[PDB]
Amino acid sequence: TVASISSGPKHTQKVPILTANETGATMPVLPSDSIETRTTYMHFNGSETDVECFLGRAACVHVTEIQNKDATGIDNHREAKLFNDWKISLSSLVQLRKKLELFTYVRFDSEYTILATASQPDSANYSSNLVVQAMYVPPGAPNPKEWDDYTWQSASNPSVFFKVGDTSRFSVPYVGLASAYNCFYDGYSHDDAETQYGITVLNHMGSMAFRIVNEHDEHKTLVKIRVYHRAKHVEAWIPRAPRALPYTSIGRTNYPKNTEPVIKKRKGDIKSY
Amino acid sequence: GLPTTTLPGSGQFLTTDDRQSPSALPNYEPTPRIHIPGKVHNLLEIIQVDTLIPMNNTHTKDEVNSYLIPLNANRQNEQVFGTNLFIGDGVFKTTLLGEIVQYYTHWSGSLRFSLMYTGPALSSAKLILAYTPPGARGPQDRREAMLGTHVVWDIGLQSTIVMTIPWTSGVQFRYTDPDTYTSAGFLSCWYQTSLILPPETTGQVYLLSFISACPDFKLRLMKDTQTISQTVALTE
Amino acid sequence: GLPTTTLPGSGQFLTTDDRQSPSALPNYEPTPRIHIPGKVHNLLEIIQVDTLIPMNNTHTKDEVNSYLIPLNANRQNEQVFGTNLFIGDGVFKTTLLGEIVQYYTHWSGSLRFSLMYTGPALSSAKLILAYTPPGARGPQDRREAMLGTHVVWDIGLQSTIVMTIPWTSGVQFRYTDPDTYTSAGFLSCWYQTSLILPPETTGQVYLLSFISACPDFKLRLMKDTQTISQTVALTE
Amino acid sequence: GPALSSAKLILAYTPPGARGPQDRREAMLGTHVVWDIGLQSTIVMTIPWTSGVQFRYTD
Amino acid sequence: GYSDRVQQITLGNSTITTQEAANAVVCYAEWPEYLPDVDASDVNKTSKPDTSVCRFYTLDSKTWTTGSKGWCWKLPDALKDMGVFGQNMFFHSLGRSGYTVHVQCNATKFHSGCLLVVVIPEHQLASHEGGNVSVKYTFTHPGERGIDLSSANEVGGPVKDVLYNMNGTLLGNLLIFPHQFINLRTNNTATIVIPYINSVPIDSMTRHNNVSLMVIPIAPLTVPTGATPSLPITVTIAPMCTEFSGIRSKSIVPQ
Amino acid sequence: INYYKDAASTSSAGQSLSMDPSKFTEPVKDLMLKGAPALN
Amino acid sequence: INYYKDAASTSSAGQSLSMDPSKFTEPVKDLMLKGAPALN
Ligand SMILES: Cc1cc(CCCCCCCOc2ccc(C3=N[C@@H](C)CO3)cc2)on1
Repeated sequence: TVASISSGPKHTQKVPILTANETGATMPVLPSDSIETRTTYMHFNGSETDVECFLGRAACVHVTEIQNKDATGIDNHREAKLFNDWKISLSSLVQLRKKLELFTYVRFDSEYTILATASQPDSANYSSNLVVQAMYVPPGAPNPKEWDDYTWQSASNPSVFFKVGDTSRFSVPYVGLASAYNCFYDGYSHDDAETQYGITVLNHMGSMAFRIVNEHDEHKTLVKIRVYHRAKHVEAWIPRAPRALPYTSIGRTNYPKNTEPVIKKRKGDIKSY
Repeated sequence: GLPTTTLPGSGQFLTTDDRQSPSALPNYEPTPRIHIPGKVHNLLEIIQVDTLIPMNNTHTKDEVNSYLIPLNANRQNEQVFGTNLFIGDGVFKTTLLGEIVQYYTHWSGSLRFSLMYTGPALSSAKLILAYTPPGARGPQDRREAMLGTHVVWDIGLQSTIVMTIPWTSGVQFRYTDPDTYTSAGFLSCWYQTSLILPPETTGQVYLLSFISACPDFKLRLMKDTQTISQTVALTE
Repeated sequence: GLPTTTLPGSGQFLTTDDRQSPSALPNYEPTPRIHIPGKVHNLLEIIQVDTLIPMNNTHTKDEVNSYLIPLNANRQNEQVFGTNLFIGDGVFKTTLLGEIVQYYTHWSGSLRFSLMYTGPALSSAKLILAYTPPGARGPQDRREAMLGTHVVWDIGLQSTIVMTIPWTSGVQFRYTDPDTYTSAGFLSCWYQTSLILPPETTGQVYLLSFISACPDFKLRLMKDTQTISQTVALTE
Repeated sequence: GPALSSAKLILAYTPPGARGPQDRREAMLGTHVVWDIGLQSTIVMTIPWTSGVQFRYTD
Repeated sequence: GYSDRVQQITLGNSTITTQEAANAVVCYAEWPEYLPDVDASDVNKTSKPDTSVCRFYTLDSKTWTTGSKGWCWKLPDALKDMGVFGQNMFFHSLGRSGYTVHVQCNATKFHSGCLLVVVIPEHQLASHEGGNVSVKYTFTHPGERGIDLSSANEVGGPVKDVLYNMNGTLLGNLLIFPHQFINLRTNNTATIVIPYINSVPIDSMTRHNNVSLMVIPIAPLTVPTGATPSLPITVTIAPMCTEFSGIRSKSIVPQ
Repeated sequence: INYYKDAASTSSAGQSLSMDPSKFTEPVKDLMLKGAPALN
Repeated sequence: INYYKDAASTSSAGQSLSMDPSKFTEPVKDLMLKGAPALN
């Protein structure tokens, strides 16, 4: 492939460099339209800019935490982190979010990796070996109330059991209701005067519940869960302007008030180098 | 039972590896795809669309006005604007090109810089745009500027002029992030003759300026952008 | 010894994975199969059999009577019953259809709603059944109702009427569990003319109503049902 | 008008049955042409035959 | 003698002529078309009013003055009240449509000024409150009036800051969306053909707008000496290939 | 070799090697030739 | 590839792709045609 062809002096009536940008086109002008060039080859394919590659590496999408401790006398397991739960989403953390929102609709399979590490902040004789159980609780299915409810039987709901310190990995097909996931949605769930605006109403994916299977030892053990997400088989439509201001909320476009100028001011003139 | 040996790296999680995994939802059938206009396949497809450069960066809070390069009637010989070409920083940095370049470590290729004139139709002007390849200082006067890559632009019916910064380089890749060794030059613009307004007309006229990449362009070695960060996880 | 590397996920137990295992009972011979009528292969086979809907839900303890929709002689213009179409909740919820839908997260397809009349043979009646697609409120009078999907039913020799709620939807799947965005409409029924009883006869007559799914139907993404739970393991 | 002036007009035909339009919004919902005044000096609007009965009296 | 410059668009019973065009944009290089069966889901036969809905509606005019910040209309909202298009809209459960948008602004060879005319698929607005405040319905359904970016923040309304596109992105990059400029010195109209863009084959026309049309002054209007300091901008829009499905009772929407 | 039955479980996809910027860079209705005048 | 000798040790079975609701939806002795009268 040639990156530049050889081109010499020109004295024409045919001027490729004068255009009318009002038309909305970006005319494909090249170095050889306005200087004299020599042949050179590309030596490159643009492999690593493919959208599959761009969205295809694992990104941390969520960090939660649960603890193993005596539940005796706990009136609210959920509240004691005896078993936390997460509202599956892909915008709570922003590195990956800005990347996805370069597109309007996106379609892909997900590969999740879940790393779990334990901490024992206060005096323990040892490090126990805990097994985590993460359940998929899609919307419409009983959601766990205690850390050892009938729910955890999970007879119809996919669940994975792995050890703290290890990693769990599995992959979920594209579960969207439509043909693509909306990265943006300028609508409502119905014509209500006070219903919420945005996509919050659209990515009704449900939540995922984590717990330790082990009963309690004499000390307490903090287990912190990190969920990583990798898109595989990516398809993206309609590019948009990149995110400039900071994010404030999952699912709304809102930016913070009295934010700071995002364009760097010159130290000098327009004329400055 | 077949005998095996495990190598160094067993059990590691590399966020960039690509392997098979069990599906959690065995046998599930995804929604059919329907057709949607606009599919993107490569980021190289989109960095060829031009977008506006806030060249007039001299303000103090972001404003629509930093997209406008002003022009003065009757000045002769003088300089319209100047900038270095660190596409990952400075004026370029918020443009779509600048914004994507920042997802990669290295870039190579030609850039297309165009200026669209917005003055009254009955006015006229001749400007010179000059690209100064690495190695010399930003030009200080047109004489200096005109000895490097340049285009005399004659403002006419055809409203825009497309200047190309041809890839001039020893090393075949430059870093996006400002490197010296790897630096690309300067871009300046001066009156060639001068802007002239028709009667009954007055004041400043402005040029809009765009930047996009030529088909020439290469970007490689993906990394994280300095353009976005956060202090606590967001919630709904 | 062949060199290997283990990946992330090694040692995990995913309740949904499908692999081989050693048999604990090597060489055991299972009892021969004999023929048994009734084999089921797909849950889609059974949700097409219709079952009764406790439409008359207004009681206070479960009774045979909540399966009976009453009809009054001589009323004109008025409304016989109304319900939304959240097949995973409310009247639908205990029906076989409702009961299976609850094992899945998403459903799509047409529903078949039929009414069998049980009044004396010498009586007569004309009813209108109306399906109101998502976007409007439950109809408030027949005029409103008759502008959407409807069937004038003439009570005759042929005892049942089968109304179909054709799949009317933007999005190709709806959640079983009550979602707004995903909601399916309303179903209402009104006197078209009115029920008329023969002489020597009196009181209320009832309609029985059934629900089953058309061959159209799709259910996907299995999950756990809210319809059953427990607090301690059972024993013998 | 002078050559250096410019204008955009809308001409609207309202078929029998409605009143003479009272504002452009009303006018623009019937047969209309946006005319852009340019080099080409004249605009030709056609009142297409809109009618139940195939003849009308002149009177 | 054909120029890129003169054009005629006839759609239904209405025609537009421009003698000073700058080509026309067809979003994503695709022209509006009806919904194919292979892509269909709802089993209902659809209604295609054709020429009674696919004609040109001219919205009320705006006034560009030196202080203007820009205006924003949403589709199909802007047309919610135009003739039979609008009736069909409130009466069917689902509908689908593409449009031809023609923005008009003429001046003289002594004026200067340049507007950006852009179509943004799925333009989800931001609340000026920050945090996770929502933008109420009424605020994103201005109707033919559209939203005036130089109007004041209101409560439950969107933010109207132009350098941020009403969503946290920079004005400068709107050029990645199908768009066309109106530069008084060149141009006097902008025309964009919009194919139907959605993640579902057909949708509700009232709970979801699928494009915002935005007209933004970028190079300020500058009139000749002692000229009146303003110009009107007019927007005319025509639904094209419209289809409605799931007819019934007639939606009632807030406010 | 896929070891698993479902398609979601396969590794990353392989390069589009599609690449056609014209839907984004030249969505004009009447074709523009480089070198010919923009506005005729 | 089965690694094991016994049939119980193989993975899950593969979709019936049988599907015939008529034993449940139309177990009538004399065949009913849709469109013809139910009771003659
Ligand atoms: C055990 C176990 C646990 C699980 C979880 C199953 C995965 C379900 C999650 C489905 C994917 O979720 C989303 C959510 C949001 C988005 C998304 N939001 C927009 C910004 C873009 O994409 C995409 C996928 O499965 N088995």
